[PDB]
Amino acid sequence: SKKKLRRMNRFTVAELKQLVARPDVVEMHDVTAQDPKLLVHLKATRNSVPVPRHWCFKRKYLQGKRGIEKPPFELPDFIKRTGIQEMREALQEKEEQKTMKSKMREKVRPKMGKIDIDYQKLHDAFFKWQTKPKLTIHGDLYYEGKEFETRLKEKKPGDLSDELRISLGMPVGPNAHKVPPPWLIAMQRYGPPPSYPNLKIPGLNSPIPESCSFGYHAGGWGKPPVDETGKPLYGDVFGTIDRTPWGELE
Amino acid sequence: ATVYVGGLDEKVSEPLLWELFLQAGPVVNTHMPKDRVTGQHQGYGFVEFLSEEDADYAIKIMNMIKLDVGANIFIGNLDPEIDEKLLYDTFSAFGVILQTPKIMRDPDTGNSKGYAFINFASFDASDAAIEAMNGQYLCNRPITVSYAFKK
Amino acid sequence: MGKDYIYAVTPLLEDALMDRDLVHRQTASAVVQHMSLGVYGFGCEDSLNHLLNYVWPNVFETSPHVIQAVMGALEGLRVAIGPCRMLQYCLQGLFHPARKVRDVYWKIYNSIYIGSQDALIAHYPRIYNDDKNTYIRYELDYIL
Amino acid sequence: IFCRKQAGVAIGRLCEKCDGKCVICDSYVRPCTLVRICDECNYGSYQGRCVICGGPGVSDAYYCKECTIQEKDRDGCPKIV
Amino acid sequence: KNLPLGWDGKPIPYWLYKLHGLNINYNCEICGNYTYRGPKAFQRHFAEWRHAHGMRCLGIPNTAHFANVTQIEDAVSLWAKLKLQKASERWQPDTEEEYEDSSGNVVNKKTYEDLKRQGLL
Amino acid sequence: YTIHSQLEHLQSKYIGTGHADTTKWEWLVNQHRDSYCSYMGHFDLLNYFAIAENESKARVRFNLMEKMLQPCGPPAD
RNA sequence: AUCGCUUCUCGGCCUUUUGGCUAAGAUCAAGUGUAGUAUCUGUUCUUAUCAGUUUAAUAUCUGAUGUCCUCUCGAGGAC
Ligand SMILES: [Zn+2]
Ligand SMILES: [Zn+2]
Ligand SMILES: [Zn+2]
Repeated sequence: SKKKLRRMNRFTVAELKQLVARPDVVEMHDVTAQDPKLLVHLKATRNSVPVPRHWCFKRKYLQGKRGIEKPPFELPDFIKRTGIQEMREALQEKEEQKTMKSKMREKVRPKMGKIDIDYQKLHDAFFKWQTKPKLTIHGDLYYEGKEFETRLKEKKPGDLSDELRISLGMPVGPNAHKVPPPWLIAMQRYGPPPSYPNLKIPGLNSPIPESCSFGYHAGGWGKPPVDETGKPLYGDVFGTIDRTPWGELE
Repeated sequence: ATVYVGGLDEKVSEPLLWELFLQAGPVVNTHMPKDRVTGQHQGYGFVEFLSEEDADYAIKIMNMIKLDVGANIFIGNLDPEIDEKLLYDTFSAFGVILQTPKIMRDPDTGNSKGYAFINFASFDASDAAIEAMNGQYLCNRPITVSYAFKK
Repeated sequence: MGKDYIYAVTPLLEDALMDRDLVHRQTASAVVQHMSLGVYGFGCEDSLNHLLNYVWPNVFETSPHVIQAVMGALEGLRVAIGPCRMLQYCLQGLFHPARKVRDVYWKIYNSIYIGSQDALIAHYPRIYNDDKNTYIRYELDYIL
Repeated sequence: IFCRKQAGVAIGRLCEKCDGKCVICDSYVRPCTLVRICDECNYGSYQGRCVICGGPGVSDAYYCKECTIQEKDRDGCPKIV
Repeated sequence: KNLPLGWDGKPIPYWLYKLHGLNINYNCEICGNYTYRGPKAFQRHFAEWRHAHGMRCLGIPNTAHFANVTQIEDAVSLWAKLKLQKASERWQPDTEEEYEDSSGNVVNKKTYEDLKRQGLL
Repeated sequence: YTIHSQLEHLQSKYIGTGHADTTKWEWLVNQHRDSYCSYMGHFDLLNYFAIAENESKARVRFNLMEKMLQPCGPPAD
């Protein structure tokens, strides 16, 4: 059987992985493809965009979204601001209460111009406060459940939030610098990361944030972690042109 | 690698949990796989920092981070510099807190003299917590905890 | 004059391209088609890129109306966003193991090719030459 | 189904039912360019007919401006025969 | 009957078992000759622990480049050429960064500082 | 499938299209021919090459149209 | 046995509950073409390899299911 001899040509995934110059790509079914050297060079080209997930799957595209409950669409700010939504809510409640007979009575004797919402409110929303939403650049196809995770890949340590500070016990605002969080405390106590560490903690492995305070009460920097010989735990826990665009509008 | 997120706070979201995991080291997994009914946090979670010493020091650091048959324990030499939710979470590592720590502070000012009492879940819970923190490292004035007196 | 309301409307189309139903995605795709043909040439290409990300997954589909509105969205989006971007979306699945995916990508690439076959000359990849053929284009990398 | 045997210089026409839409895009607006058909779907009893209805040629089939932006109007007699 | 579990811990019915194709087993040599039923199960295992451990003890990190390479000699030759390429594309100032002595002849950074601080340069 | 009568009429209509089985050889050779037809058409890449090598426009286009015949090696098998 | 509290069960009130009249006051109740999608609903699948067809891989489809004695597809053995 001839398909079966080409099937003996159907090399090993290790055959591929070792042959190829860029081995990240090589996947499962890659090998049953009539031209895997091409297929892999393509998939390893720049800027190209891989097939969706879901050609394998037996379930169709978002029949997996089937299960859940979902909250209605959330307007743009600059359209809420102009206060349309409340007009429409009010009209809704009115006409859900009114009864059939009164409905037809209003059909025959209309409440002409019940409401108003003036222009320049609209025209200023759409022409004076309209703003760029959040867009995703070339390549990042949406697949099922992708929104299931709001955002990521900020491995940075300094990244703090204000609700984070509040519900962790630390300060929000201009004091997010001079506030070493409750995790920098044990950073100073027993350290950062064993094999990660490429993060320095502010006031624990970094210097004083602007106008920090040394002391051992609540609200200070404490003992910047140092050896018995004086060298800090790492780094320095104590602390020791013309970018104008050419074509731009007035 | 695997760390028990104990006194796992209800609304303290797994997103900022993983952001603190990163702000400490290898944020590889932050998970509190909860009750199949509730959705809120289930008191103990798995936080994987893919480096063992990373998770070790991250744990030493993110401990104390501020996330009726006599099951009340007296806790003195008390740190006056704490908040309610943070103190409750610290006490709750070994049990529930059926009364947040009532700090016996003077009323003239609003600054404490260093004592409190806390209704935990169990008397063995007050035992274990008061044992691990008998004389041990409190915020500024070292802890001293045991079974509480009755007033 | 859609160059104004394109931003207002995008987060509603992305909303309805993450599933709600067949007809939901069929209709959001038609909307993308007409936005693209209106905003041809006014620079709102980041927004149509963003919506490509959401339309392209429906490429494997079966219902006639649904896949048809999808293909329409991709011709509109081809003039409005350019044929590089869409040749890159169509690169990897030309030579795929399967045959359902090979066939959809060759359907698309056929329609991308018929219209605007002459831009692509500067958009094709670099495809190395093995033993008994020559495949690189040295014409294009003469220095000067 | 399409004729598509290549274009010419003979204008097409519309019945009055079919009055107004583009030939393919099925629009109703902004028509820019006139339609041309082939000799073979030009001759005889097919002189001056509706490319769509088959009705009598009275109004002029036209090309929606989208169809001209994408040059889907450079293929020839699109008669559904 | 070997019927795989459901959430409610019963046999999975037969057409469904065939769909999921549990019959097919994958010899993962990295995982202690562990062998897997279910294909996506197999695949996720490459980032699952047992594979992670396998990697660590193999002496090669659990980076994606080897995922779906299950035999260990293949893994080591793969990571061998990978090592070679990483060392290549590293810019190493020791062998690249190069220094002329005063005498109109050139050496590298390393040898320059070597003979510099052992008393000539 | 009368759609297909029309569609392999389309394959017969546009030299350079494809179908799900198309081979790396047909693909890359068609793109290579198209590249040549446009180097000839566009009056300026012709100057680019004419000037890059030291040839002259007749020389240039004669080479190109000779190469147009087997540009990417001999065929597949 | 008596007193009190509680639990359950049962009986009795339960009019505290059918706005008056006439010619029962009178009368009566009328819609698509095409396909096709999706959703419900109903239903149907352990069998043992292997060969092929097939498929991205499964699957499907096709095809048979060690000899000898012997006793009751089953059994002890020379093998
Ligand atoms: Zn038209
Ligand atoms: Zn004709
Ligand atoms: Zn007509």
